[PDB]
Parts: sequence; structure tokens; C-alpha cells
Amino acid sequence: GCLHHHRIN
Amino acid sequence: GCLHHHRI
Amino acid sequence: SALNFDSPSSLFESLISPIKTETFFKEFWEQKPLLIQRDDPALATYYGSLFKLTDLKSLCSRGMYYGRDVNVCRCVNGKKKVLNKDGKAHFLQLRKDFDQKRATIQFHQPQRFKDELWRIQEKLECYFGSLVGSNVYITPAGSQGLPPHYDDVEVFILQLEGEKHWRLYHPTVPLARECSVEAEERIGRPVHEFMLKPGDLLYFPRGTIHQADTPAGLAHSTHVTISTYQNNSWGDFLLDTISGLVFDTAKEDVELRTGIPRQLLLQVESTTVATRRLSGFLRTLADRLEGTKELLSSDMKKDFIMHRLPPYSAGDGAELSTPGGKLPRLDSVVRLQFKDHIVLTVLPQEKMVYIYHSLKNSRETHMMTEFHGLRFPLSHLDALKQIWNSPAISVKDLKLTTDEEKESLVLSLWTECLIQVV
Amino acid sequence: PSALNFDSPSSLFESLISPIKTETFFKEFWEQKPLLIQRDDPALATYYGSLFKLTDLKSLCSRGMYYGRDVNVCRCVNGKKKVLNKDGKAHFLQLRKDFDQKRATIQFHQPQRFKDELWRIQEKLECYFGSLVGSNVYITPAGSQGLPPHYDDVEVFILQLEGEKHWRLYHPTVPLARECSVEAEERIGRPVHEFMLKPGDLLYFPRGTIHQADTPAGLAHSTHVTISTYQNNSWGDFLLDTISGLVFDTAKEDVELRTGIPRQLLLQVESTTVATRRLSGFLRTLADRLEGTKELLSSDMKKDFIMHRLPPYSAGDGAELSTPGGKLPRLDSVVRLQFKDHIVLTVLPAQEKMVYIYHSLKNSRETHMMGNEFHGLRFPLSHLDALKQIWNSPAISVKDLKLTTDEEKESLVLSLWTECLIQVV
Ligand SMILES: O=C(O)CCC(=O)C(=O)O
Ligand SMILES: O=C(O)CCC(=O)C(=O)O
Ligand SMILES: [Mn+2]
Ligand SMILES: [Mn+2]
Repeated sequence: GCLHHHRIN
Repeated sequence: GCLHHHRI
Repeated sequence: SALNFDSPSSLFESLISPIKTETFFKEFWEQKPLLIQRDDPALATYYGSLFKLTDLKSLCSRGMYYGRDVNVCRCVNGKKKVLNKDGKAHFLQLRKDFDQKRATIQFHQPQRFKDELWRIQEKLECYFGSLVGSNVYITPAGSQGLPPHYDDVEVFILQLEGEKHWRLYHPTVPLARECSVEAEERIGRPVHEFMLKPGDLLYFPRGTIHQADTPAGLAHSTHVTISTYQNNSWGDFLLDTISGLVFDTAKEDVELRTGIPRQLLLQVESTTVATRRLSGFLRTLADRLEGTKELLSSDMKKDFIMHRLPPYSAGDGAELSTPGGKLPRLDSVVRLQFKDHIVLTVLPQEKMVYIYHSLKNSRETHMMTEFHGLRFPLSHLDALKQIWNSPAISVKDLKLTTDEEKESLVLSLWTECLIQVV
Repeated sequence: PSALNFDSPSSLFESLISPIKTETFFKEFWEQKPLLIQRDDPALATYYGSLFKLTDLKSLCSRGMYYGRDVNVCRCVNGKKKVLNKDGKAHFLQLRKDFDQKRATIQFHQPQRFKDELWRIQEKLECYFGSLVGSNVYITPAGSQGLPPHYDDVEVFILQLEGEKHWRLYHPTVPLARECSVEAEERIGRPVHEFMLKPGDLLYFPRGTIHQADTPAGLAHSTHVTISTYQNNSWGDFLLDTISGLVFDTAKEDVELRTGIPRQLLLQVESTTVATRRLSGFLRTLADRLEGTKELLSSDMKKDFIMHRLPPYSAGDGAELSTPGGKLPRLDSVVRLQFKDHIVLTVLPAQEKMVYIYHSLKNSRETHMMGNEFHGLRFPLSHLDALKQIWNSPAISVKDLKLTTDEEKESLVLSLWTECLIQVV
């Protein structure tokens, strides 16, 4: 659960 | 792909 | 010859009788095939009770789905031609594809419905410490269901109905970790060729190339293939252990957390510096390993305990959900229960030890943040070891600073039906 | 005249962090501590302001955007991130309502999929870093805070595009973290850095750096873009990647790692010393093997990178990226490798072992980092030295290739040429 979404799952 | 499906 | 269900060991011992376990593991296990031919009419009768073609009648009434539960196939030209329909499988349709099209039927994980195969495979999971699935193969007379090939698991084949002609070949990939079909021309001559009849048991290691066919006649062939040890090699355990070491690294230790050199993935040759750095990490890891023993996280442990069968229960799983007997007091002596269904590990203001068990696992989903367990302070580890290794131990003898946490530790394990007051 | 230098990946990064020297950056800042670059360049401020605007949301929504996947809306309440996302398609008026009335922060994902300049910038950075480079845009209305203090799992370069924002950076509780997490202010101590970002400013910090920001009261909202990279790109990841390759690629000669572990090993309540010493032995043997030969190992990291990165920036259509141009190479030609930073060489887990060449020239820009069939060229391992020649040479004569036959020399170059990887000079 990251706040910044580097790579969308 | 295995012919024997040990774990589905 | 009758299977002894008193313990995991007694079961496996009887399963392979008259072959001794000491012999099995010293000469056959993961080495070469083992054919056990018997002349035990009772055993042959027992094997027949494990699974039969007509059982699908009741099974399909329950509702069985193609692909998921059943698969219809037939070997044409070194390949498997599938005759599966999309949806629910009706016994009449299967019987049609079977008797008319000469197709072989393959039922997946029969242990989900058959209590005997459940009772057997569950004891085997305890004995091996690995998941144990099974597939039922029903082939009509004078036909062949699959082309020559090899699988990625250790197998124990039990001939249930009729006879079947088996041919085993030298493995192309010894103890393979992947399955693969082989060309009839690349396998050479059969190392073993024989006929399996009801009551017979056949074992062969992963990688063993094989192919079987039901001889001409009226009677069909029915056998169950019980498999285990999938991805359970030292290589797997090595990666499992290293992953644990790498990702369970303390907050103050950052070397393994630092980034690789930029563009390293774009290189056309392993740089000598990166190779040296890698070799250095490996040797360090090696030293860290033999150095101070300790419990490390393990995805293999978690995968096993989360997907294995729950203890066999004649009727309702009452004994598995609600604890029985008297509550353990500080003066009583206790004995751990369902020991082979318990695993101790760690997670990726003190450190904690986690205990997981499979007493509440679903039999219906076997092999087909949602799994919790019991948490305990690392300070209780030595106490947990005492209980695990003891046949019967008194609560007072537990290595804990206070008597309160001794009654607390046991009570906690008792509520989960893991402790019985001896 | 041009704000950033797009001549090469290096020139782009150099201009991006100017005046800071790249040598100083990697030696003193990268993965060590924050780097704040406050500027007062009118031209740069205007260029940054063109990278992404709050007003672009209207046009973006007309293209079909979804909540969660393309955009999130949130506000910081009681130190926790409150999500105001709706279901399905996101409409511009919904975003504006939560933004203007609820004072919510808008977070747009992977704007490089639609904004051309961000595509050009991020593609160059992927080449420079050799790692995936994604980005998220954060738009926060005046007098508000969208997110509570926290840290992320990636290296970030923050560009202030519109308005100003008040930032506070804290020492990491988990240095170079590989996981993200919210943090309670009562456990992060005093800020190591506190400042105001304005259009044209750039802020870098390593993964694990705790931070929080809020837009000052007034009429100006804040807009910034966070360009992130180096996710799961540590020595630990690479070490596991290599070991996996060394263990699951070896032929059928040494069955020792292929043999099964003792039964019930996983049921033990201690790390058995028998397995301990055995595993140590394997590790030492592997280490010796790594230094024993300059082998070429399989790498899932290489494959993950090449298949998910951005394709080369194309002003017009991808002509020179899919259709070979110029003249066909011959045995007497002088060739030069093209799109070098968009190619990887590896081996898969045929009589002789093969070497595979994969490139991202045909990768989709529209699905970049959205986590939504991938063929490459094949050559016998004997061609490796020839490939190194083409890689480590500005221009090379086809006849000079270290191959036994001329047909191999021509064939090799022809194969590479068909993928637009060769330029005949
Ligand atoms: O009897 C057959 O058709 C093949 C059975 C088989 O391959 C197995 O039991 O692993
Ligand atoms: O602007 C904010 O509220 C936080 C932005 C942030 O967390 C980031 O850019 O990583
Ligand atoms: Mn952040
Ligand atoms: Mn088989």
C-alpha cells in the first residue's frame, strides 16, 4: 500500500 | 502445462 | 497388508509393504522405479474401494465441472486431444466420450470427496512434509489416454480397477522440475515394462519418462496417481532461505538495500566488479548462515501449511474446532496434539514467533492477509521447543520467567486444540 | 535556448539537475541524502509549467479516465489518507468539486502516456538509469494538505510545475526502504530540511526519506510531478535474480540442487544444522562459480525492464522505429548500432546455447507502468564476441566482425537491421 504509485497493479 | 495436474 | 492409520509412519510403511521404509529411501526414493506386485485379494478389494468409474455418477449429481474437476482426453499422434465441453459435466456425456470415443477420463483431486483418499493423502502430507495431490485416470480397454512424457513430482500409483500395460524409460532430465511430453523416438527402449493389476503399487521419481495403455478386452483400467514433492528441492529451499535472509535484514543494515550500478541491465557482459560484489555477498551470507542459528522466514513453510489437508475427521470436524477435556492448569501435564499439522516461523516491542496450523483448512479446496495464526514473544521460543520435543511435559517446567505466562502459553495453545492434558 | 538538452540521456540528466554535476550527485547525494535545487530562472519556470497543468485535466477526462487506475482524490485527515474516489469513470466536474469544495488533492498516474514532453523526459531517464521510470502528478488546492507524513519505495525527482508548496523532509526510520508506509509525526523528530518549492525548482531524495507537504493559504494551488525510479532495483534483488538463474538453468549434470530436501524439514522448530551447513556449502560453491567464469545468466530483471519501458520518443509516427530505412547492409558496409540504450542481451532458462536480443522499440507508450507476445532476435552463443564488437564500437566494418564465415557476418547484421537496430554509414 504505497501513497506514490510508481507502477499500477 | 503438466499432463498430471498435481496442483490446480 | 491392510493400511495402518495409527500414524503417518505406519501408514506409509503399510502402503509399501512388504518393502521396508529403510530400503525404500536408501535405494529407490528419488533414484529409480519400484514395482510392488502383490497377490493379496483383500488388498485388491480395498484398492477397488478407493475409486471407481461409477463413483462419477454420484459425483456428477453433486455437480462437477470440466477442466476444474474432470478432463476428457485421448492420445492421437504423440499429442493429447481434449474433448472437453464448457460447463457442468454430466455422467451420461462422460460415459459417452468414454465408451464410444475411447477417451480417457481424468478426475482432479478426488480426495475432496472420497474420505479414504483424504485419510491417506493427509497422513502422507504429514509423513513427507509436502503437499500431496492426486489424479484419477480411467482408460477404456484397448486404448491409451496420454502420449509418452514425464512429470515434475514424486508419484505413488495405485491400480484400482482392471490392468494396464506400463513402460518406463530412462529420464532425459534426471529429477526434473518441469513436466514435458517426449517424442516416441527420443526416449529409446523401455527400461521397465510390466502389467499393473488391482492391489499393485508403482513408484517412480520425477523425471521418469512413462506411458501406459489398457490392453484389448472389455474391462477398463482405473488407477490413482498420488503425487508429492513438487518444487521441494534443495535449490528451492536455497532460494527460500536466501530470500528470507535478504528481505529480513535489520533496519540498520543497508548494503543489500542499496541500488545496483546504473545501466547494469543494459550491459552485454557481467562486469568484473558486480561479479566480485556478488561473490562477496554470497560468502558473507554463507558465514552469516553457519554462524548463529536462528529462525528465518520461509515462504515454503507458509505455502505448505496454508494449502495442505486438515486432519482426517470421521464425522464433523468438532474435535478440530472446539477443544475438549479439562482446561490445562499450572499443576497438570500436557502433550502437544496434531504435531504434524503445526509449523513455527517468523514474520518478515519485542521480536515475535508465529505458530501456524492446518486444523481449520478446507478439504473441499485442497490443491484447487487472509491466513492468521498464533503470535508469541521471542522469549517463549525455548518454551515452545520444550513442548514440541516432549512426549508429556508439566506446565511448571516451561522455561518462562513467570508462572502466569506458562498457564497463558498453554491455554492459548489449548484453545486452538493443539494441546491435550496428559 | 532550450531548457533541457535532449541530445542524449546523459545530457538530459545533466541539464535536469544543473548546476549540480552528475559526479557530485552520485558521489554525494544519490541514495544518501536529499538534494534541493532552488532556482529563479524565468525560462525554466515557464518550461516546467508546461509539463502538466491543472487545466489539462479537462482534456484528459474526455479521453476516458478511471478512478484508482488513472486518478485518485484524497485529503489528509487525522494523520491518515482519506480517499474520496468514486466508482468507475472520472468526470472533470467530479474532480473539480472535490478539489474546490472538499479541498482534496488530485493525484494523476503516469501522465507520460499522454503528455509528450514527460514522455521525452522519462524515456531519456529510463536509458540513463537502466530502470523503469514512472511519474505521478500531485495537485493540491491552497491552504490544504493531501497526504500525511510518509515515505515511499522509490528514488524520486520532484519538479515544481505551478504554484508553491511548503515541504518538510525527515530522516528515514527505514533507510533505503523497499516498502512504503505512513508515519506518525510524533516519531519522526525535527525536520532535517524545511523549505518552499516554486515553479522551476527540483527536489531529489532517496527511497525511505520521510516527507510531507502543504500548499500555503492564498489563491494559488500547487502542482508538481514526482518522477520515480529504482523500484526493487537493489543488490538484494539482483542477488536473488542471479542465484535463481544459477540454480534453475544449470544442465542435468549436477543433480545436487535438484534433489529433494529431507522429509518433514518444514515441520522443524529450529533451523537444522544439517541444512545450515549444506546451504552454506552451496553458497560458497556458487560464489566460486561466479568468479570462476564470465558466464551469461538469465535475468528476470532484464526482461521485466525491456518489456515494460517506454519506446523511443517519436515526434511523428514510429517510422524509423519499425520500418528499416536507408540502404541494406552488405559484407562491405560499415555499420553503426542504433537505439543502443533500448536493447538488452540475455539467455533463456537447440544443440548450442543461444543468446537473445530484446528491444523496446515497439513497446506501447499508452500502457506504460499501467501493468496491463514479446519476440526478440536469436543468435548462437558463438556470436557473443561479435555482438560485443558492435556494442563497443561507434562504427564497425561488417567484415571485421569476429566470425568464422562471411555469411555469418552478413546474416547477423541483416537480422539486427530488420529491427531498426542498424544504421549503414
Ligand atoms: O494411464 C495413463 O494414461 C497415464 C497415467 C500417468 O501419466 C500418470 O499417472 O502420471
Ligand atoms: O504533496 C504532497 O502532499 C505529497 C507528495 C508526495 O508524497 C510525493 O511527491 O511523493
Ligand atoms: Mn510521497
Ligand atoms: Mn504422468
